[PDB]
Amino acid sequence: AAQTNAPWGLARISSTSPGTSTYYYDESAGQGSCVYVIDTGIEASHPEFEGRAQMVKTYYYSSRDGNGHGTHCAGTVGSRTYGVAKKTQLFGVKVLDDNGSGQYSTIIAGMDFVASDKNNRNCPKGVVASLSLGGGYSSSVNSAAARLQSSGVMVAVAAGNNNADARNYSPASEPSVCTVGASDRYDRRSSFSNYGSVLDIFGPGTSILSTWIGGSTRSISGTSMATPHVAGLAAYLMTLGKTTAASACRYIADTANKGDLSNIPFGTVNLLAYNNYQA
Repeated sequence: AAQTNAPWGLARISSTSPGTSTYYYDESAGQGSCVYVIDTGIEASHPEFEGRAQMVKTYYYSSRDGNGHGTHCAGTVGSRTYGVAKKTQLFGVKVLDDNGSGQYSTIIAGMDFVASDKNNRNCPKGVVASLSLGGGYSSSVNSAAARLQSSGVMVAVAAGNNNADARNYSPASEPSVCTVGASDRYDRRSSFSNYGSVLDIFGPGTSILSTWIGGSTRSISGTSMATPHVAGLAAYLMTLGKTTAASACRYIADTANKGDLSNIPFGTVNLLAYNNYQA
């Protein structure tokens, strides 16, 4: 399959080198795995989804998504057009306020909730979760990902805007999960990317065009956005039948484009993610 003039992210991961606008991917397309959008949830009534989206839990009053960045990244996970895993089902948790922030009680809550929910949904191919989130180191929030990870849910966590070493930040810091950094179209680590030995991968995170609340669609900037790309990709590949939840984070890392990046400070990884699709 070959969806064209594609968001550079999608195009980049389909391709061993930059300067291409076509997302190639399988027929499967991530059909039948589950992805766990842990953000400000989703506006599933957006056309792009076709009703593969649903708000499964909301630690707030209104399931309906307010901020949008939540929905946005669900779009990059698996909308029809902007999505990596175009055929996947998508499950909004709402752990965040509609002005971005939210309590660590309530993230851990929602990290613990997907460990539950995965039984209550049908995820033969396997569950993924995205945490386009984090803040200061907190051993709990890290355990709240390794606990989630130990369950057989592939967790993909963002590294952060802060241009530090990601070691300071949770749930990025965690050993077991997939920390993700962000490339720009010219294969430079974006300067808003958080780096470190901890990391295992760089997605596309600079200027990603995806869905947006109120039916619209737009382009935003963040490692936040690099996460689904890997998430939707791990959804894509657990579907193709190429890993468990616990082995994906390596197999994504093992089958990546080594030494493709510029702006890689010493210690940090030099991988960019790649769907490896012999078209």
